[PDB]
Amino acid sequence: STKEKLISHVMKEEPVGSRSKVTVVGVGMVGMASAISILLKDLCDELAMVDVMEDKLKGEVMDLQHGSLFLKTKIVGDKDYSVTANSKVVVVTAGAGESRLNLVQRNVNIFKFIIPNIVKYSPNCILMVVSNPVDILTYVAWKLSGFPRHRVIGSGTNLDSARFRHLIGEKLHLHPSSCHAWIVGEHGDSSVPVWSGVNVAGVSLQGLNPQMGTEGDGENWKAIHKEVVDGAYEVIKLKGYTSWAIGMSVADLVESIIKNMHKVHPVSTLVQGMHGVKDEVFLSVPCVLGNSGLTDVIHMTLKAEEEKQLQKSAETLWGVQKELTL
Amino acid sequence: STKEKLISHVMKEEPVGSRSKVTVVGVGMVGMASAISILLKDLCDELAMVDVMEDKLKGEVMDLQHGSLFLKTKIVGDKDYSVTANSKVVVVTAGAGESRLNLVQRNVNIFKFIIPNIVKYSPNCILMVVSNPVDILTYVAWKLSGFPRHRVIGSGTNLDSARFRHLIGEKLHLHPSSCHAWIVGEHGDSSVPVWSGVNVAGVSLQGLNPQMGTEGDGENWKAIHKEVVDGAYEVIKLKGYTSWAIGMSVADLVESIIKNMHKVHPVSTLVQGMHGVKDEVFLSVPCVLGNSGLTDVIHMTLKAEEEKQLQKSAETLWGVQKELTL
Amino acid sequence: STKEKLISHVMKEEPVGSRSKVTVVGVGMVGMASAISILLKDLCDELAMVDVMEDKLKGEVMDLQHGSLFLKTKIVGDKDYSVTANSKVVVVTAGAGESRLNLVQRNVNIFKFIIPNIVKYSPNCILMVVSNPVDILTYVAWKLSGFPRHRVIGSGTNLDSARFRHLIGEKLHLHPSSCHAWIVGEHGDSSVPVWSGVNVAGVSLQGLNPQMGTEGDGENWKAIHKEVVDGAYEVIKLKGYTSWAIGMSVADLVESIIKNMHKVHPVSTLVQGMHGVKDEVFLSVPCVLGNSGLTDVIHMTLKAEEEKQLQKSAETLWGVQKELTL
Amino acid sequence: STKEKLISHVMKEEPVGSRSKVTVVGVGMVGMASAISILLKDLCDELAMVDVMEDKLKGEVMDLQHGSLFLKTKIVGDKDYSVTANSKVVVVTAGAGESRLNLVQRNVNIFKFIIPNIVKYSPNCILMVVSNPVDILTYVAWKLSGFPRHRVIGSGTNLDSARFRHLIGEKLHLHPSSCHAWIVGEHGDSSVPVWSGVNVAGVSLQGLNPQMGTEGDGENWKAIHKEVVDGAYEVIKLKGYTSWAIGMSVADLVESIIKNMHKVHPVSTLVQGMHGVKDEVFLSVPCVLGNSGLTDVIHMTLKAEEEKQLQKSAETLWGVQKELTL
Repeated sequence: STKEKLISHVMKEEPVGSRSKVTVVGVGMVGMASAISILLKDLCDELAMVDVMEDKLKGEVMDLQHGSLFLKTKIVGDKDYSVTANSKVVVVTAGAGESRLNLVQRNVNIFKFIIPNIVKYSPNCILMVVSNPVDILTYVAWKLSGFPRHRVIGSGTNLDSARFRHLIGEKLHLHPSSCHAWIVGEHGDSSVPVWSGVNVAGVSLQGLNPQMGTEGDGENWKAIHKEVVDGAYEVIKLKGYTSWAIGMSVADLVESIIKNMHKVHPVSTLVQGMHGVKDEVFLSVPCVLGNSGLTDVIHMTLKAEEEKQLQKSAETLWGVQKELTL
Repeated sequence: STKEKLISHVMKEEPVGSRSKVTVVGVGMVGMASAISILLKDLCDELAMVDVMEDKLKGEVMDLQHGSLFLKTKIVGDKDYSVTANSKVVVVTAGAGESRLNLVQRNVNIFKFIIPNIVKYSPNCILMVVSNPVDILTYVAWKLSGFPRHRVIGSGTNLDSARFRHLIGEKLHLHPSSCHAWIVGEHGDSSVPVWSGVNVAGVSLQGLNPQMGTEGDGENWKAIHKEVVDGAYEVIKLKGYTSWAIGMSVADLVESIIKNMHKVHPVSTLVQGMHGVKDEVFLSVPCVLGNSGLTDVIHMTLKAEEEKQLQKSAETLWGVQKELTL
Repeated sequence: STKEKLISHVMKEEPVGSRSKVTVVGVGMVGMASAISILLKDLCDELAMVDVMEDKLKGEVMDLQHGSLFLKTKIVGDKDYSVTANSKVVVVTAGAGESRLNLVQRNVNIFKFIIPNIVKYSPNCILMVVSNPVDILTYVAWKLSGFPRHRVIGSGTNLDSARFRHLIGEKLHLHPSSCHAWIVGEHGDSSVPVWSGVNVAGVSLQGLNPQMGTEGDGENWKAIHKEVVDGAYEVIKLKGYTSWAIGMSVADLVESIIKNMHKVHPVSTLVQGMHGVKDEVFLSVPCVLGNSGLTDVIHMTLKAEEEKQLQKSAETLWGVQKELTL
Repeated sequence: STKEKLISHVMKEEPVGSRSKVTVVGVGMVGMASAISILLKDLCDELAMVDVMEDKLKGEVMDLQHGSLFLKTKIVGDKDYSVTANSKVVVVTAGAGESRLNLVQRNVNIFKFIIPNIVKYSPNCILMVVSNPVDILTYVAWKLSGFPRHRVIGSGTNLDSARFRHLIGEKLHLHPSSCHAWIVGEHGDSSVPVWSGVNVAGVSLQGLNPQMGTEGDGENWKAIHKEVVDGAYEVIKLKGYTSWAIGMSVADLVESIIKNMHKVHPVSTLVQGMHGVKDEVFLSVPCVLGNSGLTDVIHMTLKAEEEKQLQKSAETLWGVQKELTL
């Protein structure tokens, strides 16, 4: 044949195979936005996709294969989980009148099928849980997977902190990366915007505006936080989905892991014994991320009323968790 | 306020404003895939979006604004075309039992509204036409815009040539960029896969397989070409749309223009007087692209039966064009 | 000829020419490290070099031209300053028993030849002064150039702040970008490490260690600062030059300008009227950078003894300046 | 301490350690240009340096450590080779009236110390030999290392082919990546510019100019080749060294290996049994590169007088080799 006339294999032993392999579970818009952001940034040597909707999957994966010229990653995708084998990272994005309990249980049924097959072909992978709710669901994945605490991570408040920095940048006319601000705790309505850490170039903003975040504030910084959390709702109440920002925040998280940067990200993780948290639950706090997974946590010096909010959420979170069939 | 306590403006004169501004017309999946690929690669200092579907637009643009932390481009989007002002590139992606004539006329009605508003706020912009059919539609945009030939470009056979190189890479187990092959002419069913230029490292493949592309071929290289053109149909017959590969091929085209690389891309452009083409029509041939737009065309040495295919398409293309209300 | 047989020019009007053009004045190791970092990161569409040592220049520029395949920038270099024409940014790196006064005057003689030729071919360029001393020398360039305050920038404490964040990252085992800390004022021995702004994820370090930076400190954070400033001396006392870190910090500064990011960098600029500074001198404070140049300055809330250090430096700086022949 | 108050380690087991580790042997300008290009492009998670000149080394490595903020790689450097442990790639750059025989033997003495220590801490590393002469020296490293053919690669004609494409781009006013041309065989004076493969967009140039490369050529294409090989000499006869282009060509080679791209590069490798080559020697031919190393070779269809040149070089190369003390 032509291939033979043209090429002679000069390697005796079997190829070592991919080494930065990432798998994205789920091909809804959140998976594809995660996948295309990962590919566009050259973060891994192989990207695998997986979902129960076989046709939808094959169309996504065929489409991305067709751009292989502008990329640097091998792309695979299949319904069988042997396609995900030997991943370093597995980003889980599969998802959901009705009760929160019960909406949670369904999402947990979904995880019951997925996790075992992931563990089966990627025993040493790091799980990065992305589907909502993320705090409880990272927990589910963690006990429902057997992995050591450090290999099970929830995306937590990463995007919201990003979104919070973006909104603060627009108010100030500064690029987002020059505005520093952190949102922690339970992702969504009950998250904690830590006003004492909001600074530009180490200059405390609350320092310049002591009422920042309170009812005495003449500039309604609290509404910015509310805007961050109403984020997904406003976008979906507009184009009927959310994806882009999340996908970019996923690739950001993944780059920190695969390049072993020891970078600090607000992500969801086991917080028992932090800030008075009694129960075994997951919440976002600043965490160190590398290729070992989540290696370290940062202890922010939180005021009493902020530790309190974190304790109340853990109770609400643990309320639901005790009701779960795992 | 806090901003004032913190920041003092030390520039007397008005800001010079964005200088690499790109606008993507249309927020279907092709526009967003073009937009997110452009943003992920840091290609411009401002990306603007525009579409008649105001709500859908605002949701897309709000979503991408929310990732501004991981990006380096200012993002705008509005229904009014003053938002597109001062673009360097305008990528047009808006689109369509029924006759091809009439499906074309509708797409041309769409262009009649769009083009004038684009020309109005970006008199010196380069148009890159992407919606199908692309050959006739780049033509429409060109006379319907008044721009000099070089500022009006059709994406032509860029992605298909890419897809062709990808498929050839999978057969050979080589990265796509090491397999060189060109598809020219009218985009779609009647395109020309130039077998004499198919090489790896300057080694002619047809040289090793003289029957390449013909009925005497023992390896059916012709079917690879057919696969490239059945591409969009197979993907859509699977996930119900196409986007990813096109978006990446758009950003590739845009990078070559904005960085002024004088790079060679197979794109659609005026071919009258090339290869015996009599009529005023657009087809893909290798073209030089820079920040001036499309500066040069390459004359491939085509065999007679390949010049013939290009002439027949131009007649079919000019058949439809003469019927158009412009 | 072959070119003609192969290519036909299809553009009637003159090319628009380069639009992100950067010029690096000086081909010592600092210029080349600036140039290669700028090129490796795709920041501009044309990089020009210039230096009085014609042969050395031509060898540097020929060498970088030879890698044009892995790059995306046009590369020029000449002794005549018409080669620098139409730059957006001009990074000035040309440089020097003896008195500081007199070492300064020589560097100022050097600037007297260079600046006028730069202004001549790039009337609207932004100057980024890099050679030491940088605070006085940015000043020299500014009055000796006629440009509005915002188009004249000194690299100030950018690298030192970077180096400070790197050293803090090694002590903490965190990536540099997760450790935030600022050094301001007069670059070198008398710079100010602002301990109140040193934080990881908004968590004040001085908050955890109240003695940070003082003689009561049980961890000698002051020595870290001293290490940052002894930086260039220790490296040169080892390999006989410094370049790499500076070059990377230059490209960082340049990217913020050319992509119009409105990002915050500690750079040297006019500080009269800031923090009790009476005299017309330049020092590093957090500054907003975009494609307009230096648009905004940040007012850090400095303690009295830190405003005092800045005032004393300005007097020492203005001591020398009043002695200069400009 | 502060670190403790701030950070709690939540990982029980030992970190997995770096996974894309590259080591550059040698801190002359070729090593640093290789190192800074590798770092600027985010290609590995750890870059190690090594050289017998301890002080020079420590100054280079300290300098690059100081830019860790703008980078994503951990940087190490030491005289002891345990610092190079667990590298995926080891780029060897250490180097040399007098005879070629004897200049070769000295370079081979140098390799005798280096190779064993490399093999000792990186038993499964891929060697990429860069120092001149490269063809014989890759050979030396190969038998003098014990590695399987595929883990021992010479940089061969990579840069020269790049330089050849750059020069062809300047003549044609096309970006280098759109001009395709290959130089093979023994690197330097006796290399083979394969005129039949010189094309733009699959269009044979020799096709348009049948005399290309010969004494009947009206455009002296042969002189372009001579210019490529006189490259290093002309640059050094100007600035007193060469580095930049080589460093960029090294990072290009390294990216293809670490991302497992299966990309085609003209590199030096065992050619016995190719094109009539009898002897055990190394020359450049198009080779497939991935994370397994050099997996495949391409058989170019060379005319008889081009196979002859390759055979004559192998004899000249094997002339010297038989004289070596290994």
